[PDB]
Amino acid sequence: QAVVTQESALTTSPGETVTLTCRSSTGAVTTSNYANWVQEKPDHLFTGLIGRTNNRVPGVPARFSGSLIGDKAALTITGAQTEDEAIYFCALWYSNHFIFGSGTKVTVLKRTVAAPSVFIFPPSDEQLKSGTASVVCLLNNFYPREAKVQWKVDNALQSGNSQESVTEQDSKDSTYSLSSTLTLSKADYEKHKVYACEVTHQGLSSPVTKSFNRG
Amino acid sequence: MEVKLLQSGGGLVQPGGSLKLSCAASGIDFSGYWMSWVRRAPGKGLEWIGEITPDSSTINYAPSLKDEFIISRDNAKNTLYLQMTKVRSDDTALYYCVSYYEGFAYWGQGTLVTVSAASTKGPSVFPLAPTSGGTAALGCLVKDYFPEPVTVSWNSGALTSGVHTFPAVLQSSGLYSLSSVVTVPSSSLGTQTYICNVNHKPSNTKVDKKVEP
Amino acid sequence: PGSTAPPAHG
Repeated sequence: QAVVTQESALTTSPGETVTLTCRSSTGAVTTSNYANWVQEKPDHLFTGLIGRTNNRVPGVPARFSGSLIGDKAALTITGAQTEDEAIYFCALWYSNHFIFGSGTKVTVLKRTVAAPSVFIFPPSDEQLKSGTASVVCLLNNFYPREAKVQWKVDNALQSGNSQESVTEQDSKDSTYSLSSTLTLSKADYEKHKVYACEVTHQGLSSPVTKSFNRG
Repeated sequence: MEVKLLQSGGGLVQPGGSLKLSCAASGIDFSGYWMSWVRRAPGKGLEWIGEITPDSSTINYAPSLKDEFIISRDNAKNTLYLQMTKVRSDDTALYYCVSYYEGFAYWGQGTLVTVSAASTKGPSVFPLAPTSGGTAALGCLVKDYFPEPVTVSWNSGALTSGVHTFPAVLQSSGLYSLSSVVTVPSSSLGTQTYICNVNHKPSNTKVDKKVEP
Repeated sequence: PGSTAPPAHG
């Protein structure tokens, strides 16, 4: 029952400075919280960067530094490199246990922004013949990674009934693709008529909506 | 000497069962190191499980997990142990042992623990039937299978470019669902046949499915 | 009694 909070995501260009913050729900973050910073690169490669607020793990480059800014813990990456693109987790010490924060996705721009191509797929008639309907929305070849998918049935926003998946960064394109599935009972699916996927990404100046009607 | 924390243990375990994970240290004086266990679950982040001092005088746990895990070590065997008891779905994750050097300094390769009462089930494979600027998108939905993994190919491997097989998601039913997608010229929608070849080895299931407009 | 490597917290 302590929550450590961080920025969802941060975007930078190679050579600029990134500042990540780490907040405690109890109150101010002090040196008695011994803020720890851990990095996760793709394929679950974890690296310890900082421990005890300020102490670097030996051999970690000095361009990573830990500090306190006001009532929070902070990791600063000065001159962030393409190599530093990763998820950064902070852990705060609370007397007898560590709590990790939810992590921050730091992007180091290696290419131009690419708007996703958005496609929508209605349930197959085969899957309908069983008691389930799944509508799939595909966001194809977009950069950077940050994207939002909203599902809407007859103009109504949905919740708790969708799950999404993302590919790893493409070898060639540096892009991502995303697949979101909305699952309904064949009855729930046949009760309403219009199924809509709303996509927000930085390469789209306004949200894109892909929609189909039943039949 | 190159350092290495070699982990062993893990796998699929039924709700309420118990597991023991081992972490053998190589290349350091294991005897003078604080050791710790953390875990990484799909929708969650890193979660700290606990730590133990080199002499085992002190063993600290996360309050929410202290009645489920037991950390121990045998310095003569250079090994650290994590004992899991009465496990539940939320314990599904990759578990890591870490060596403290001013921070989480040294890490093991990770051990996957999957907690589920689900039975082996082959997937059902539904089409994702097809358009953007002469480009069309089609695919297959590989739904309701257990356990992981699944493999997906297109046209027996002859089709590869423009292919994205996505990570599976775990549904509330306890079964996995996965999607595989390909973009192609829409020219081709009527002069090429597209088939996805799905292999779920755990259940000896192989299904070929044609995607048509 | 040998040393102890510095822990991630104090």
